[PDB]
Amino acid sequence: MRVLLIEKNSVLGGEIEKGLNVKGFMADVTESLEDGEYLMDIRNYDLVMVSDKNALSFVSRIKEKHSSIVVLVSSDNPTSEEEVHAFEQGADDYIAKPYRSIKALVARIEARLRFWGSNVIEIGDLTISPDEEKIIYKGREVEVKGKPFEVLTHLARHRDQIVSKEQLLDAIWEEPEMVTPNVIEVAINQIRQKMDKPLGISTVETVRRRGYRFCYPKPACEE
Amino acid sequence: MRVLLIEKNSVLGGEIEKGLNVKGFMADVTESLEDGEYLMDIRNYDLVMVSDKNALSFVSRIKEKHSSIVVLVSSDNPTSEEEVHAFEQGADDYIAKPYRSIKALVARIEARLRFWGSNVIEIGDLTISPDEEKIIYKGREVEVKGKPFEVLTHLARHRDQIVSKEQLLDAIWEEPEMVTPNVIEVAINQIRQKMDKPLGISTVETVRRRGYRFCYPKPACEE
Repeated sequence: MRVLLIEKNSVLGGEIEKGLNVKGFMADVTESLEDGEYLMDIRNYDLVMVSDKNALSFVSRIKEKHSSIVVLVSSDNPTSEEEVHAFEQGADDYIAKPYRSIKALVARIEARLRFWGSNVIEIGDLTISPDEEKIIYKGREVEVKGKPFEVLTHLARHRDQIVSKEQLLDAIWEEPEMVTPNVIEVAINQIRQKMDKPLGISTVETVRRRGYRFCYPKPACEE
Repeated sequence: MRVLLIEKNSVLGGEIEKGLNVKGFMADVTESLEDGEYLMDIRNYDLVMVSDKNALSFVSRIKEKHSSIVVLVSSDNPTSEEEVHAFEQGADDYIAKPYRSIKALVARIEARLRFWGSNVIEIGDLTISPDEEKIIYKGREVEVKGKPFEVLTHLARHRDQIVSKEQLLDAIWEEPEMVTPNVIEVAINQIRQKMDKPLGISTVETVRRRGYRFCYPKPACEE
């Protein structure tokens, strides 16, 4: 996890840099959104913090381009106008720039995410965390954010149950996504040729009785 | 949903009372927390807010006695010492008592709770939401957190699956406790009599083989 501090004043970024260090978090200082937009492109950050007034525009694109991320905007003018705009535009939390006491700022970031990590589904050595939008295989952590991984998260949860072709559709989409008609055909034959490879364990059965039946692998129950 | 506003000043708790009401929310004003604690024990609330300063100890147990609830404490003295103690003691958010502009406070309560409504399991007209810890039957929402509640939600998720008797024993009582592999007959018998009463529809199949099997109602299909 990394923290992004978009501030032109290196002095204020200096104190915060040694402020979150106590939590063992990494801090990054940038100038205008341009440096933050170009710097974040090569590296992703868990906490997106920016004290720039044009933050409303930046957080707006960060919320839609990456809603699965935290945003902490600041402002030396905590007025009711910026308060509603911060939550309406798309801000996870807003702190008065003047900083109540540094530890007050980081403290809010700490309670926001201390352990940072969770998982809902767990089968064998494979662990899928749909709440945190994160898939793990063989102990390998991989991020997800697209239609190709969307289905991967679908069977990840509704596993161990019957799955018809219409099931993936209504569980994913087709018309609204302007996808190519009959997407279940190429999407399932490939996802399987791409899933059994990395996992190495089969967990899908094809039958004409209904469609595709997903069954948990050999007893993954602890001995 | 319901909102709880504890404030010794009826004038301030008054404006808020009729403030968020415009959003179509329900709210009640009380004096000391004693009234709120004696009023909430008989009625449950989703948003529990308090402007009392000695609430630190109260809001603290609220998270313990109700970690699945929202907590909004206020304070006419926004000091870094109270802020850290607010998140440390047990507060989801803290607002400077003076209120930025009422609507500003309600806006934060709305964004945090706009639609509020989800369910991981669904079947026919019955709805069950274990993540939020709540059972819904015949369009009636009811909260449960006793010993025989998690067991009901347990078979709700593991629906359409076979489960042995011992599994249930270690499912709710996994930590070392006086389980004595034999009380299951009592817990299962009590659940069967406590589940059919409310849900006039059976959803559990009892079979001497293996143990108890869970499946959706037999007449669920229109046939």
